[PDB]
Amino acid sequence: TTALVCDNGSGLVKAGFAGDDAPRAVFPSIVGRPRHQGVMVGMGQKDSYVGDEAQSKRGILTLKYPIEHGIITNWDDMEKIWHHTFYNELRVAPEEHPTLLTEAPLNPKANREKMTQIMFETFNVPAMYVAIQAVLSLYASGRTTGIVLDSGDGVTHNVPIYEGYALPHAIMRLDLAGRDLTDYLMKILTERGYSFVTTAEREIVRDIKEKLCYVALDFENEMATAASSSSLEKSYELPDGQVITIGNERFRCPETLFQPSFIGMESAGIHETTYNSIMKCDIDIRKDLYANNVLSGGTTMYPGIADRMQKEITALAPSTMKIKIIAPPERKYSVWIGGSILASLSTFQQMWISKQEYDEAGPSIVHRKCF
Amino acid sequence: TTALVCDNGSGLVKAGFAGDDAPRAVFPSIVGRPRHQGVMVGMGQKDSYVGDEAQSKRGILTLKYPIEHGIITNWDDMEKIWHHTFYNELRVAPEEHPTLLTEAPLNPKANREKMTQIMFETFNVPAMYVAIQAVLSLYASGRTTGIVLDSGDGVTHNVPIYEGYALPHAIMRLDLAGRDLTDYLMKILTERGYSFVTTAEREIVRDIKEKLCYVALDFENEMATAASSSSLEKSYELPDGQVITIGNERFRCPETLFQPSFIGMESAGIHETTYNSIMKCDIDIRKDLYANNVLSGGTTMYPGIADRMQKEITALAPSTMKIKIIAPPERKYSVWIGGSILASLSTFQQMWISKQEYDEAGPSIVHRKCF
Amino acid sequence: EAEKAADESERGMKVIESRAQKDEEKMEIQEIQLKEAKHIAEDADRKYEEVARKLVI
Amino acid sequence: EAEKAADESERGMKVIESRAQKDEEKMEIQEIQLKEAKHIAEDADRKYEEVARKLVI
Amino acid sequence: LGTRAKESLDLRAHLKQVKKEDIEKENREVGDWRKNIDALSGMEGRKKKFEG
Ligand SMILES: Nc1ncnc2c1ncn2[C@@H]1O[C@H](COP(=O)(O)OP(=O)(O)O)[C@@H](O)[C@H]1O
Ligand SMILES: Nc1ncnc2c1ncn2[C@@H]1O[C@H](COP(=O)(O)OP(=O)(O)O)[C@@H](O)[C@H]1O
Ligand SMILES: [Mg+2]
Ligand SMILES: [Mg+2]
Repeated sequence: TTALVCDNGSGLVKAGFAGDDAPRAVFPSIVGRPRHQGVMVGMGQKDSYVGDEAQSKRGILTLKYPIEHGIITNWDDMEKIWHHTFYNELRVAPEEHPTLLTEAPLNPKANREKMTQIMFETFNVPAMYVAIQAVLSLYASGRTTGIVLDSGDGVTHNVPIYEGYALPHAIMRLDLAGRDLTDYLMKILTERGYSFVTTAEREIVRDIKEKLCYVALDFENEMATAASSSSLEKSYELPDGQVITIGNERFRCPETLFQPSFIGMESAGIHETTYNSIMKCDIDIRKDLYANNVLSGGTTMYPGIADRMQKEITALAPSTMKIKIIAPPERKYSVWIGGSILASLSTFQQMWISKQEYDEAGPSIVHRKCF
Repeated sequence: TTALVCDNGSGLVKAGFAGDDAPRAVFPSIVGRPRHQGVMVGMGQKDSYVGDEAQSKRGILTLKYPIEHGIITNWDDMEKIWHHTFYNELRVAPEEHPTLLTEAPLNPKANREKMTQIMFETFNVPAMYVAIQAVLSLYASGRTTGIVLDSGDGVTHNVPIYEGYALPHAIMRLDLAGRDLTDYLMKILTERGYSFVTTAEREIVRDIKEKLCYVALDFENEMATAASSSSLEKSYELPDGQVITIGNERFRCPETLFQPSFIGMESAGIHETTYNSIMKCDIDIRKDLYANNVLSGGTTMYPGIADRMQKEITALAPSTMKIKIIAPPERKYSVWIGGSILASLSTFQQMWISKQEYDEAGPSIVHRKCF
Repeated sequence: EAEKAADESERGMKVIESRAQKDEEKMEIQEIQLKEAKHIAEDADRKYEEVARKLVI
Repeated sequence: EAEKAADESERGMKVIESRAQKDEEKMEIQEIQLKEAKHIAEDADRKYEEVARKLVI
Repeated sequence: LGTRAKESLDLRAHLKQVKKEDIEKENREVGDWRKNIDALSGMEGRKKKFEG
């Protein structure tokens, strides 16, 4: 039979059968209970709208993501999300399909063990396998080397790989991602008068960020230009009218990636954690990693980031090496495409964690040889 | 058995069995004791004529409404009105019929508790339920969202509802209604020479208001036109002859709705309390409320109000949203039609306040789960 | 009273008739516009595939 | 007779209003679809210009 | 698009169906009853009792 390549993510759940080009169903991972009282009788009001249904009734819900930073903080809601994904968005019972979840690097063990225990006890799948979210993104590019920066919505991690041999001592995981950029944008919008507070209006700020923000090639020059002319002010129409005008908030929101001091984080930007991740590698594979830097994940879709990052790394790196940044147009679904490719391989067909194996060793089987 | 859908109202009591299209008996709610001496013996003169009987002998009575502004100020008279409604206008003993009263929002608790205590002790009904007068008017329109402006004769209230979830923090109750318009019309008629003082002549002024007054589309232009031409002066024949001619009093009486400063009230008109009630709602359901504005209640029957209100709200609201005002031709009985629909539902059949429940918790049961 | 009510009811009926006709007109206009939109979309899609091929080469 | 005339006019009015409301719903659907189409157009143009830049470089 | 339109239309149909059932059950079944007379023009019977 065919395998189910699910990809929990944090912000958008992407799923679909193995062997295709794009995920079959992509929908936000939010579960929102209603918060008001409700007076109409017999309206058929449910107790929790999940997935894309709660992005249409969000006016009277309190949306809450079940995955904070890679890790899962609310297991009941995550179980509800998985149940919805299997039964309503794909309509395939899990009793007859292997599953291939994905997990960020350096995550707590208990999260992974609980994930496998749920998949084997509640949904009762035949066999499931957990894979690191960066190796898949490297599969999708058709490479076999390279250092991949997978800046998702929950957590940004940077896994270097050479000739198929991952370097476990050079993984640099940073917890700045799309959600913190949304919060920072929502916080700097208040400097013009627009106040978004409700958890429903966070979605509106996210839409503003997606449609308007861009990464500046040079920050100081853009700050000077936006403060003199008015060629940058782009307007946007809220879900009820009252258009708003975003000035130099456009390139200040995604600039937080390269200067995490804006949101008070100490660490260095995504332009310098990649160079540090390279320098921890051996001295003889640094040229190949320099030449095959891969971008993935949703947050790396800002217009103009593949040039800013290349300029920064070229500034840091030695002058002789060639710096090349691979930015495929299908960046958002790169991890899932790689997952489909991996699940479609014949050599991989014996790596699944078969159910009888789980029955013999318990949920701690995932840390064992079947990784 | 069938349920009795009574609707106390203030000015017209509307009642009838559940499941029909129109109330069976509609009659003014006035109780008038005779005031003169009376010399004929054996004429069979009663001590209080209630309902529609006192609108024919009103020449020698002192009519007094038992409901001032939604609240009930004279419980003995209200009990008399209910007794008349049950026994003479419907001729069904209340011992064998559930009842569904209606109550304005934000009313004193003691009024509701006394109402249920009367219905359970004096008339001894099997089970009664109290419902907010605006949710029913939303039922009758066949919608499930929308903000309903129910401008009755006692009190005008504006309850917004979305997807069946009422928003309790956005109810704007204003005490200007048809009765104050009658008093203001009676007060401005004195500018031509016609003086109505007796409580019986208030009914004549009410008839004048119903048959002649209309809401102007633009107030200043109408004031200028009525002061130059004479195309507006419509005449009306009193109950004894001596026709009267109403000039620019025609559109000045119902204009008080949009400018409550005429009768000295501070608050804003019904055109601006609706917009304020909308703006208190969440930012994502404002479009739906804009598109589904519902009118109900008797006082919203003035010829030309559904255009003036739309013009005013379109002036206030953002230019992109579409403003639509639902004004069904059966406006007056909208609340009662909705009450019949609600009482006819199967899902609602277990929400009644059964008598044994009242015996166990006292009259304070109404504020509890059985709302 | 009945005859005046009949006149007004026919008034409202005719008003709704005319409004519905206008709406049908707008519906068909938006319909042809939507078809044009779909065709533009397909053309853009083909161009996209083409340019991707060129860039890969 | 007049009452019956009024009733029939009412029947016509109710049916025609049902017609008009359905047409309006259709119009709103067409509006959203047109919006989506223009959105497609803009994103296509942006990506195409990007790939043009990369091609030339 | 078609699925969402179908769902919204079905919801509107359900609400209007409930309203229409409400219309069906009690519309004129106990509706307008004349309960009047022909004014009895040919009645030429009078009375000579005045106590009542
Ligand atoms: N076109 C875009 N432009 C800018 N940011 C985007 C765009 N699309 C998605 N994002 C950001 O990326 C996030 C989605 O990232 P995604 O790759 O789905 O995370 P995950 O790894 O959990 O799947 C969104 O929250 C959004 O903030
Ligand atoms: N055709 C009409 N035109 C103008 N005003 C009216 C008309 N019919 C009723 N009214 C006003 O509305 C009042 C009746 O309102 P109603 O809806 O019966 O109040 P309630 O909510 O108490 O039932 C009357 O006092 C009258 O002033
Ligand atoms: Mg990811
Ligand atoms: Mg009322």
